[PDB]
Amino acid sequence: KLVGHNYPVYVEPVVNIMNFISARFVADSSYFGYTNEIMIMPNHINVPVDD
Amino acid sequence: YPDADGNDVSIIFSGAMSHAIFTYAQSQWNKNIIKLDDYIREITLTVPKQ
Amino acid sequence: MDVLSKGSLKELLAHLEKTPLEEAISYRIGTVPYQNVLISRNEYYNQLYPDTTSLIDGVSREGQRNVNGLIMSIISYVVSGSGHYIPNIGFMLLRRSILDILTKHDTGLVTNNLNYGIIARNLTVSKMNCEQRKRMLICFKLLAYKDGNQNDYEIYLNQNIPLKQIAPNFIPGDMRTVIHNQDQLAIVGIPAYRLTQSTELSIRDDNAKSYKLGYVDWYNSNSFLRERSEFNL
Amino acid sequence: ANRATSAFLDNPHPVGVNYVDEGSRQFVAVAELLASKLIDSSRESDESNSDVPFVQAYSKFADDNPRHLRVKTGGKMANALTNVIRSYYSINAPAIVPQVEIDRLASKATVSGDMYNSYAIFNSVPIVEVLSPARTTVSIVGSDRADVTMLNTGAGAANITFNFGQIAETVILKGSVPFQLARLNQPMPAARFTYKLRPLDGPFIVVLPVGNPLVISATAATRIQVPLAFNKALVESGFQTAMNDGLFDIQNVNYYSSFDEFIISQYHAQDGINRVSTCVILGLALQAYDQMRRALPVR
Amino acid sequence: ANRATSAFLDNPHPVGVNYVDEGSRQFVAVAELLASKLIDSSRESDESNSDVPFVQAYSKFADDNPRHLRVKTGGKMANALTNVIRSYYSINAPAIVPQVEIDRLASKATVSGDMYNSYAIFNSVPIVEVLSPARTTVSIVGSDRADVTMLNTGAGAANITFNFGQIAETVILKGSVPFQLARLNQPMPAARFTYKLRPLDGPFIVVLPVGNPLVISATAATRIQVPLAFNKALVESGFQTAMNDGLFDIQNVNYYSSFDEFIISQYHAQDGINRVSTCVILGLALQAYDQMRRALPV
Amino acid sequence: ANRATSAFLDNPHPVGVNYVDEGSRQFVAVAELLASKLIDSSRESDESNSDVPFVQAYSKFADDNPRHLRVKTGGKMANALTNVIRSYYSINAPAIVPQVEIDRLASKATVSGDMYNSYAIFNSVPIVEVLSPARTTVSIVGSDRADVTMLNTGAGAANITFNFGQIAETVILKGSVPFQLARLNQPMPAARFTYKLRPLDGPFIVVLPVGNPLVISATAATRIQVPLAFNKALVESGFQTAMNDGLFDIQNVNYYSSFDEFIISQYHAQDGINRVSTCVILGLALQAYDQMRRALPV
Amino acid sequence: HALIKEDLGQWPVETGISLVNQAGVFAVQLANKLGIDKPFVLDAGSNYFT
Repeated sequence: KLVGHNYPVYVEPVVNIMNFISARFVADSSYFGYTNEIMIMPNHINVPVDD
Repeated sequence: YPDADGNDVSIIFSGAMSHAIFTYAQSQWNKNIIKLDDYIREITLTVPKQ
Repeated sequence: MDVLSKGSLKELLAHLEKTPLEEAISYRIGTVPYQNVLISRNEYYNQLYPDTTSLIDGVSREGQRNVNGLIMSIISYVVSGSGHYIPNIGFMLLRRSILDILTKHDTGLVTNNLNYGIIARNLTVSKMNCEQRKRMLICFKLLAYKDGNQNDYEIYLNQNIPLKQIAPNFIPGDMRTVIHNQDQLAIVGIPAYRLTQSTELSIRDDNAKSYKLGYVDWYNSNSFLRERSEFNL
Repeated sequence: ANRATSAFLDNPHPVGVNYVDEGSRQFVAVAELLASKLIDSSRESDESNSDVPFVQAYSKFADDNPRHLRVKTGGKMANALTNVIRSYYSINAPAIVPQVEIDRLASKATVSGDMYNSYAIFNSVPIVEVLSPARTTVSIVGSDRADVTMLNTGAGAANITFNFGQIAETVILKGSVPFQLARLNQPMPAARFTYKLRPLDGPFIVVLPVGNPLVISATAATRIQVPLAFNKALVESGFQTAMNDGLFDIQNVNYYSSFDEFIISQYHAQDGINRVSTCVILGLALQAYDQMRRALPVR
Repeated sequence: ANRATSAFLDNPHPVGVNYVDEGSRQFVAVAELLASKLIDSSRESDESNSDVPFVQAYSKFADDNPRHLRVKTGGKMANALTNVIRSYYSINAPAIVPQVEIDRLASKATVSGDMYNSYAIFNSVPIVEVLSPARTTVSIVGSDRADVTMLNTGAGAANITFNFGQIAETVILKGSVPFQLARLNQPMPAARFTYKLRPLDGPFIVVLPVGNPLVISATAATRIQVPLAFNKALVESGFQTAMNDGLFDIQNVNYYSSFDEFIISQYHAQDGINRVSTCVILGLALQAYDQMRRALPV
Repeated sequence: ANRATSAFLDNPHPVGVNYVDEGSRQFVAVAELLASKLIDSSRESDESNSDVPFVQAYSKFADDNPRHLRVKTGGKMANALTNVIRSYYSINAPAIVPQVEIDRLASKATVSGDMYNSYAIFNSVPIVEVLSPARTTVSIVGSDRADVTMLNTGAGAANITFNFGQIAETVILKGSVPFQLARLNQPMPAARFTYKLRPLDGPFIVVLPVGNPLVISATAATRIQVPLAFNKALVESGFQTAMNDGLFDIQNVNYYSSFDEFIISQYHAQDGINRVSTCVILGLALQAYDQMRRALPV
Repeated sequence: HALIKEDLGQWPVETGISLVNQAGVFAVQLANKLGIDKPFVLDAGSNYFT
């Protein structure tokens, strides 16, 4: 019943708000402190960085 | 500053995500705030004809 | 909607005093009247419903540029709620009240040549109800007494016997007649609860039904919206 | 000299000049929005075996509660929508919907009646005229894809003029056999299968050798400004539904196979720019019509 | 006298009579509903960068969790959906799916298998017969847009009789050059480019002048009751998929270019109203087949 | 022995060889996902009377917040998408966009760049050649529906050879009159209206009687591997907008009426397998172009 | 050097657990922090100095 429940046409606004925050959490990860890629390198290698 | 209607618009410095989440929440609640006359019209359809 | 709500002669005359001629003239181009048309009434019939268009429908129609067209536009507003498209009448004339046009010589309009029989035929008096006919006869009496044509109005009533039975009992220029008048002239009023949101077959009946159903909503909300634009003029 | 023209471009009847103001445009947009809710609620009602979703949507659409004894046809909103559709199609159709009813029905939902937010692409190929010499036969067939069959019986090669309307953006020509086409007063290129043309450049000339016939297949693309809610699939379905119900049965009007033929034909007439705006509003109205009739069926 | 007819209207094969009850109709509706969620789950997977929305949708459809070892096939629902499609096309195709399996699959989701909620417009042009006199050539080609090319080599003008049947509602005729058309026992009007006709009115006579050939383009619109979930774009795609996948390769059956041609041909056959209901259910089944197979190719 | 061939199959121009790597494929898939949200936010904003959904969607697409006095161009992503479409069409088009910009834009959203998840059916008819003997005239018209008109003026019946290639899956032949068709060096069957053939079965012989023209109508279906988000309605709209905007205008390139004809022509050319892969990526890119242009009319 | 930072808090995520479940749980807490979980209207017209 939980799996097969369909969203009602007149959904409560709180559901829409939470879906908006959930979408932002996955789409914009840097705002919330996690990323999908890291790079580990030795110090003697010089790479351009955000200055 | 005032808008075309009587609402007051605040222009402030704030974060992008806090602005998006707050303003979107305002729109969702504002959809269900209706005038009393429109509310009376909705009830009259439900109640009997007299 | 306001003009159709008046139910007494003294209310109707009071409304015409405050209403400019602009409200009796439409700025919509409309369609030519007296046209046999087929309209869709799907609540009742699958086929198209024959009907004929007329000036006393609730929809604006093209009007002539003569004086006859302006008088017909005034009467149509009283009996149907909408005027006709007569372009570039004049700023000075449009500011004058409707009663000023009908009952005063300062306007600059000449209406002595009007034929009351022709005007009635152009307005399809045969299709008008008792309330509409009484309103039309009020406009004729006001025009007749302004022009000194009191005898012609009486002779015209003699020819049309059914119109004589419902003739209003008021003499223009006498205040006593207006005070004691007991006529009922309300086309649109607060509906009896039995009225439903259903269509009507004829063009006239449906448009009149639309005004009746929307009167309750108009009554509650017209004052604030009028004041929101009227203030700071 | 012989002249051949597309059948659907001949004599476009005038369109209505009423219900094109800002308030009337809002009414059409509201009807489309409320009809979409009606068609969705009927799906929910069927799935859940309950009339609650349909009663809520029908009451919003028709301002009345469904009753078992009566017949559900859409109410006053349906009556106005069908009668305004006839008004758009022809100037002979009357205007019988009062402005009070239009204003009342436009207040049901808050939308912007802007018909120029987006664009749509229409595929009718306009062939205004094809001019051929005495000893050549030219036949034009089709609207979505125009096949022009040409046969030369004279001794010498014939020059045949192709005139496409100035409105269309791009025309692509493909022949059964390679042929030579060039602009007026321009050198003839080598025979090739496919040509891409802009009709605004000028009339085109096709060289026909004596012998086997040459068939040219024409396709066109034109962009017309439309509202964002425009859906060509729904608009086309509504156009055929209106024709079958007899909504377009008006005196001294022309009939078309699709809405694409209608909008392109009216564009190519004089005062076409004024005519297209009314046709777009009619397209949205037909979209609302199709969704309303499918939700409320009559056998 | 020569007779010309549309190629797609010739000899419609009998359709199947199984799986057309209330229980089987809800099975097709459930398959359409659950196949739609299978396609929509792929979009949800991209947003969350996870395969758990697709796993949930596949498990409901196939009664089993997907495995990386094997190709996703859809399970028992896919096997049942494929077999009922075969049975709908021809009476000779076996009805191999048990009722109990249809019973169980129809209980997965709540639906009403009512196929008369809405209507759809089908654009195939039925030309039952074109009767032409001697010394005239008539060629009928096309289904969505029928082009009729007529040439007369005789001394005088010839009369051509057009019969569009009784099922189609509206037929529009457009000519390369203006021509004259009128019903039986009616005066002939001035030459005009476009004619709007109702096939129920009767046979139509066209004057064919001697000289250059005259070509008439025909477009038709027919309304057939269909369920609310019908989508012509998805039904047409499913028809091509089923034909390529060999679901219609049965003995003594006819083949059609589109579902538009298939449904109109059976409509115009004798006692054709029986076939229309079965063909509509097949269309909904093909709509589910198109979505299920696009999500799970095999 | 005269030879007739389909117009759109003639001389397919080479396609671009850039922006086809795994990193570039992710950019096209990301643009399609972000453009789809852009068109959905615009529709929601109009009804909801609040512009917050559109502002968020535009910020993701353009990396800059919308401004009232500035044009809604679309940002770097819109410029990048326009130039990549130019490179796909021809090998002579320059590759302006650097690889660094493509990689930065592809990181905005996470979406699999897989272009072999699903399939789409294409309806162009590949008549490679129609071989006819002397005293017979053959004309081929059309791409979606191929119309082959044959007329025999000789003394005896003639044989016309049909070659439909080996790429198309099924071809359905309909004739204005019943006709005989059989494979090469195979016994002829009895005349019938409709033939369902497999193009790989081989070249087919058609017996052409003497005196009356015979018109054969051809319909084809081909299956090509495409990403699951592929929508044929949106790709076709993007194709025509791309041509009208003029970014397909390069020297020595062939022009086609639809994306259906464009992809089938490249398939039938030499090394058609490699060409088709680039065409699919172009189709998804055109799908994003249509959605973004409609949302932001520039 | 100066910079502007938007601090919405730190919300660690786990790789094994589904992100949608974690995003939804974090969504409830974020809505409560911003005060948008219940029906509300903004009253900020008085927050000014002249």
